[PDB]
Amino acid sequence: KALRPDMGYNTLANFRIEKKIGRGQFSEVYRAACLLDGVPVALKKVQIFDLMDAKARADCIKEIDLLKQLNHPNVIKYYASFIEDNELNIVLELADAGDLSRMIKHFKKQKRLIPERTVWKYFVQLCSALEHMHSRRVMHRNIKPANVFITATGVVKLGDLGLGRFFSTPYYMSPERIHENGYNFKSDIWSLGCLLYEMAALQSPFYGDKMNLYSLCKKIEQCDYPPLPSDHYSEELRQLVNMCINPDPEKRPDVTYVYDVAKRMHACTA
Amino acid sequence: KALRPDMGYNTLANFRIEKKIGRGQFSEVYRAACLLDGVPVALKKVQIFDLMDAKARADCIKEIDLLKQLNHPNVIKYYASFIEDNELNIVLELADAGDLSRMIKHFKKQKRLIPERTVWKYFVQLCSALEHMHSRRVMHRNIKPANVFITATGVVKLGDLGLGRFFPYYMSPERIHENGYNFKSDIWSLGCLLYEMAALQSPFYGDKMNLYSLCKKIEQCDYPPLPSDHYSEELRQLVNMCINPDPEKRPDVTYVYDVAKRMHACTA
Repeated sequence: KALRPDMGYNTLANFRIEKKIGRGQFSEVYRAACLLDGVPVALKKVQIFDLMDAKARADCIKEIDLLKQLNHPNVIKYYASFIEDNELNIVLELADAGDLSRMIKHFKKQKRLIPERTVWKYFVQLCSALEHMHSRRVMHRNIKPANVFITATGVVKLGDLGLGRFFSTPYYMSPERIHENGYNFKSDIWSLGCLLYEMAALQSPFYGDKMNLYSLCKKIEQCDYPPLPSDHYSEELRQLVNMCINPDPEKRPDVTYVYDVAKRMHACTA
Repeated sequence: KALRPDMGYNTLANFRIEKKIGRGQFSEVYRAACLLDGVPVALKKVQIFDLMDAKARADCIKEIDLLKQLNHPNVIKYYASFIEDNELNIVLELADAGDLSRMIKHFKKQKRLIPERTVWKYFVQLCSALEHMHSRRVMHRNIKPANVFITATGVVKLGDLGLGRFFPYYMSPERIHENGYNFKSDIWSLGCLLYEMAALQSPFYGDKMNLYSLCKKIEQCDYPPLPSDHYSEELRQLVNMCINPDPEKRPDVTYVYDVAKRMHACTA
């Protein structure tokens, strides 16, 4: 099909698909380049007709409409969404950045810890991102190290694809997932708490080895995680983690509060 | 006009107009509130059926469709555009805090120069915004301190109050020759704005300023040189190449962004 510059990012003719890089319940994801400007992008084809009922389709369209309105230094961009060839086509940023997963297993090999000062540098940006998202009534739904990208310069980008430009049972299970299959805005806070623990501890709070799913549910119920070392990490980091990893969603702080703490701690640690 | 959550940001019903904040040749801008999320927005109403012929209507629609694709932290986001009550309605990111115009005046009244460190801190963000617009083949057409918003956190938001892009603050040579507006016309504006950040006045400003003297000063690019004691050769040379009568010899925004990024990294 022939180029149509008037359409910009809103037609498949302006993209060359490279390879499939992902399959989901409802979607396939590709690496593509825009033909107008040569920018590498992720192209998510969602079967809103062939794989969803009417309720799923409408809710998914509403959600993508909100996501492509976000405009924040620390969020992976949704560049476009349009219907063509009977699918919802979503064009997303692939960032020139490593995922926090990679950085974590790096420090692990080198038997070193991320100093509290760097942790706050990264965590304040994630919190800035999530505050932006919750202010437009958008839940993230999969906060994990694989979805957090860090640039050359140390700017954080939160995505939901787990795919950078160059390198690539949900990861942190909440009590409300275990018990009621529920996910709300406070479920993002739970995950954010677990990610702050993982940056300091270099492993998930509910990690273990053998690990029955049943043992993993028992530990989550009791919030039974190894305490962080009080010699390496302030009481205010360890407390923020404890407030976030709370079995009751209602008792977890809102992201405004977590962002405010991250901002005070960035300020007094830099 | 009563609520409809299903219709989203795409009908006037889900918005309360709170006051006018802008007026252009073909448009009014309002501060408004989304009743679905309590988020405050700007609402531009464009008179595509009363002040416009078919050509201008079709051009203005094509442009709005390209503008709503822009997505950059330093560019005012366009959330939605729809036709309702016989206008083209646009729902935009509101930047209701300050702007470069208010900052420049603040420094002017305090009889203080803006430190070069601070100039690059704001200027690299404006360059970032414009590199994004140009990469998508979108001209700004109305670059001036008042259209450069600044959030509480000090994030630059490049906007356009009253779509002055369809119609200046910075008389360019390609206005004096009537010649019309292109990508390198944005670069002229950009160089004048950098100058004004360092001098606290437009490069062609005068007390008893009048069209004759202005046309002469643009013809010769006659602006008071910046104090070499306060502002680097790099900053002065970057102003110098942008303020050039020939659009084809002005640098492209990628080059200006690259210098700004490198000058920012150095002075911090």
